[PDB]
Parts: sequence; C-alpha cells; structure tokens
Amino acid sequence: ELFSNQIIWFVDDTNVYRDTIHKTFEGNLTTKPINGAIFIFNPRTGQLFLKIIHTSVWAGQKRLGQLAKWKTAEEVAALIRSLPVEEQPKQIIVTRKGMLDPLEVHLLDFPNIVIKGSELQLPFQACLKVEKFGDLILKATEPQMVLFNLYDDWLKTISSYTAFSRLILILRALHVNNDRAKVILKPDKTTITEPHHIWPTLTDEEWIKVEVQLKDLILAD
Ligand SMILES: [Cl-]
Ligand SMILES: [Cl-]
Ligand SMILES: [Cl-]
Repeated sequence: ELFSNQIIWFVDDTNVYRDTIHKTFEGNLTTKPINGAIFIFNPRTGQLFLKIIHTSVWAGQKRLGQLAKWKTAEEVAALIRSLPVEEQPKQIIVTRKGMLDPLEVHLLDFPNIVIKGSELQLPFQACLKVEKFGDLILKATEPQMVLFNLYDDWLKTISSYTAFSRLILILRALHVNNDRAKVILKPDKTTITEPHHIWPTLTDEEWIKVEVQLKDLILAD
C-alpha cells in the first residue's frame, strides 16, 4: 500500500482550530483562538507541507471546530491545484473520519484521487511542542505554507518503511509523555540537532536503543 509508485498523503486536521480557555475575574469562560496548522505528509519521501492557519480565518464565524474540517478540505484542494499533476497525490488518507465528507466534496475535480480514513495513531499534534514548529505556528501573523523534510538525512541509510516507523514512534512517544520522550531522544550531553533538521543526530546504535525505549514509553501509556 504505502511506499509504492503511488504518491500518498496523510492529512491531519486535528490542530487546525486551537484555543486557550480561562476564567475571568467575573467567573465566566473566555475562549481565545490561537493559530493552528494542517499537516500534510508524504510517508515515502518524508515531505511535510505545514499549512499554518492564522486566527483571522475565524473572524465572525461560529462552530469553529466544525468549520475547521471544511477549511482543511479547502486548503488541501488549493495545494493540489498549485502542484503539477505529476506531483498530485493518488491517495489521501485522513487521520480523522470527520474529514471524509468535506474532502470528498472539495476534490470532485480530481477523479484519480482516492480518499480514505484510517485507524492509525499519527499524532502530528506532538509537533506543536517541537520548538521549530511550535514557535513558527504561534508567532505567525498570516496564513502561510512551510515545507519540511521530517526524515532529516535518514533515507541515506535506511528505507522509507524504516524511517516512517521511526517517525511514528517519535511522534507517539512525544504525544504520550513529551518530557520523557525528549530525554530519550537526547542520550548524551553532546547530542545535537542540526539547524535545518528536526530530530537529533544519533548513531545507528543510539537509534536502536531509542526506538526500543520510545516503543516502551508508548506501551506504558
Ligand atoms: Cl476519527
Ligand atoms: Cl473527526
Ligand atoms: Cl499515540
């Protein structure tokens, strides 16, 4: 399925509508939208299209959580239209079932694209506390798209399958227990992440140990 000659995108809309809530001194709830993002991810190549969603899009609107699914579908369609046909996905896998109907209705001009849901646990939400992404999203003053390579230099020495599995363990572990996962991912005082990389520079042996530890962290839940 994944990794063939077919271009596949995972689309995660979870983080499009975000807010903070607090109690006023008068005892009422204040809900303040904050910037969000769509994650559109190619598991073969590691390519991420990060569409930052600025809070201005919600101006004058209600039911923002529901509207966000439709915004997501509109943005996926716009991205597809901006790409040459040879770069357009053959399959889009939505991580949440609420995306199925909105995306169906917005992709009617793309009969070659198959849309399906998934039960896979792919928490791109964890990226919001990876500082690179977190501050970029927080501080944006308008919508924009940013490209990333979520596999860093891994594909020089491992397959797409291996890289995808590593990424998922990282994201799930960060999701389950951010603080512990970050410790696991920094095995040495001298462990660094390159400025243009997302993840640390680790030896092959270090990654073996990391992968087991991340898996165990996810199991411990
Ligand atoms: Cl779902
Ligand atoms: Cl949903
Ligand atoms: Cl998870």
